[PDB]
Amino acid sequence: TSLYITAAPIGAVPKFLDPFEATFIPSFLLEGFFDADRCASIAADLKTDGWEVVPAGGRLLQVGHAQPIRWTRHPPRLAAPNAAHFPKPWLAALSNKLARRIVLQLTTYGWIVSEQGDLLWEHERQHHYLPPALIEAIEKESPALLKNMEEAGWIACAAGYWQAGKARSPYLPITPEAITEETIRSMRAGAAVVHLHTRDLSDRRRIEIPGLGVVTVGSQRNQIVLDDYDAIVPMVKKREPAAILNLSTSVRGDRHGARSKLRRAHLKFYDDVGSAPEVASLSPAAVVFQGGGGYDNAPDFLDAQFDHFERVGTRPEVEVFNHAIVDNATSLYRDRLLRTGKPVLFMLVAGVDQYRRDPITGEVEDDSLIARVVREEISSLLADESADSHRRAVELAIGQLRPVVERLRASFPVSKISILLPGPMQNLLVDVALGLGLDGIRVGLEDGLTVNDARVPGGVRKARGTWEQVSLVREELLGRGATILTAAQVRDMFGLGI
Ligand SMILES: [Mg+2]
Repeated sequence: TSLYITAAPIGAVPKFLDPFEATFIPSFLLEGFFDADRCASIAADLKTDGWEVVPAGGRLLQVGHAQPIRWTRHPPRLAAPNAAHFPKPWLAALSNKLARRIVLQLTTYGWIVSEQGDLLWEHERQHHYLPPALIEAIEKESPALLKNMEEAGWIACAAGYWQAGKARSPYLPITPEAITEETIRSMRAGAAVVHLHTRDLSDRRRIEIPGLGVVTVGSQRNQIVLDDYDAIVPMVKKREPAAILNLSTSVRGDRHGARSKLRRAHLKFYDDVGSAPEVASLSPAAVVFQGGGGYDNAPDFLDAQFDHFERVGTRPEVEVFNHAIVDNATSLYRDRLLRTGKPVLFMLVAGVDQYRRDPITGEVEDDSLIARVVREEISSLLADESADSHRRAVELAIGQLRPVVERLRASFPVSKISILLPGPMQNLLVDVALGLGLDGIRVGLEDGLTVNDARVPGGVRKARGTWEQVSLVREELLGRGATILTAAQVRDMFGLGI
């Protein structure tokens, strides 16, 4: 059965990282150049922005970065511009796990893999830091590598604060302009539908630290930003009118927003475009992440959502986070879902651990589509990094999902079902989707920040963008003999935007 790709370029969780910014702040600058409370307040802000305290033992490579106050008289100029790189044999000296650790960190900082599998940094400035734990691992596995790095200008550091960029990407789009650009690139790479979030950047600010420059903090909080969509919707459709926009109505990060009209205020007729958004998310039960941060979807709220979607001509995409949603969608909300138009759309949020809470006792229990114990087994299998364990993992995933797909298709014979998986589980994505006879596959920085790349040791790096993940999933699908639908084909067969 033919497939359409959904691109999900922004999401709620990951953050943008500027690879030009300092990634390490030594404690001596913070404690020496500010008084006790100002030093303490900055530090708290760094922790809020994901910086972590590290002891001495790290390495810092810096070029053209610091302004004057191994410094001289001025920061060290031990590294000549454009000279820094990690030749493939440097990384091939390491175990798979350690090589991957390094590549993942440097590609978070904007380094790229060449066609020769070298790691390159293609700019004339940087302030890139590796923590003591990593340097220790390298010194144990390959003392010679560390000496090569030091000779290239990787310099020992004291204690301080490290911006690892965990769950960050230098390619995450968080502005209307960046989101429009990525939306268009993902479509050109082959995505038929683009699933969007916006972010509130109103709290961003620059902290200036002498002997280092400026570090930028801010929540980048997931928020439905009406002015951003007022920009994005026409900006996209002036260039690509075929765009099938699927707007998040989620209030992840903000549970108090879950009853508000705001959750449908971006689902309006956009005059500049002559249309409402094609698709928007709808979850017919509370979404309670085992990891925290969920949001309710109350029956009265849902009634209002359905009325609104029907009125403006937006097709719900049912976000199947949990078994509660399957139960509810196939029973009480069945006829309401048919009213909003056929085919009814579903997205299996597979691989993400979920609770269901008992209203009476307040106790929670597992409600995941892939039961947590099974999900945990799958993760363990994927960690074996073997064909034999991968095959077992696919069986387990398929085994858990098959009854869910059968129930959805039994209740909704005219339906389209897609799947997503979190980044570290995505090697299963194609096998699982094809194995289940699904109509679609979703990828993007919302779900995972990485891609496989056999050219580089360790085999894994940060994606260059959602468009790249789209490109790679499209290529794998085509190679398996699959048919990929275009936006224009998806619009027609789904009867969307009408
Ligand atoms: Mg989303």
